[PDB]
Amino acid sequence: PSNIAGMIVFLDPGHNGANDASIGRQVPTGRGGTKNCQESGTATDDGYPEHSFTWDTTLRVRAALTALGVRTAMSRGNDNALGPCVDERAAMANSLRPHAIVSIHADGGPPTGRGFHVLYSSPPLNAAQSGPSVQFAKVMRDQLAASGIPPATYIGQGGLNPRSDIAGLNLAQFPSVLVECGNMKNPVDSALMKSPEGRQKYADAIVRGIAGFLGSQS
Ligand SMILES: [Zn+2]
Repeated sequence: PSNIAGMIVFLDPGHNGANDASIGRQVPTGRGGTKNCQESGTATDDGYPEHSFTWDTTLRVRAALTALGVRTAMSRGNDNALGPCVDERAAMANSLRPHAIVSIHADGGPPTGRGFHVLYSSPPLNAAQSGPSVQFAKVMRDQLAASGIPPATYIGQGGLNPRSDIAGLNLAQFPSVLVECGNMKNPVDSALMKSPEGRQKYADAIVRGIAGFLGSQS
């Protein structure tokens, strides 16, 4: 898509490369409650961690966006130390007033279920959540599915998953979606996630979703 160079994308590779006791501290959810600052994240049965999958996949997304002239910033800068709380990741995104926010995750579900789901804030708390973020979720879902990655068989509908319990989505004031790429407990998704080429496969599809949404906003 044209007229996307110079637009701003905030990238959030879920979880931290290391955790301490401060991840249990309570932070606001955006709907009047609190939850833990951070969670360790899930892992494959044999211990490949979500935080490394999201980190490396996000680096691949960033490189492709840079090649398109798209500005990026990331919520964390390594995969071996503490990272920001879930409310802080939303605050970092909001401080940038970006055109798009993508948080990248991997899920833990029943081992026979595989595929992606795209989460978005619902019920919406502001205009970005009510309109553009819903459109972004659909474009992202379409591009993941067009890439041959099946929509999740075990949660959501057709790969879309309206959610009220994600602090980073609730607190965003700019277009924002969270991509659960697959189920780390499933043999196919875990094998893809453990491979550099599989992580590139997820990244390429996410980039198509981002670029398609950015182009639609122009
Ligand atoms: Zn996660």
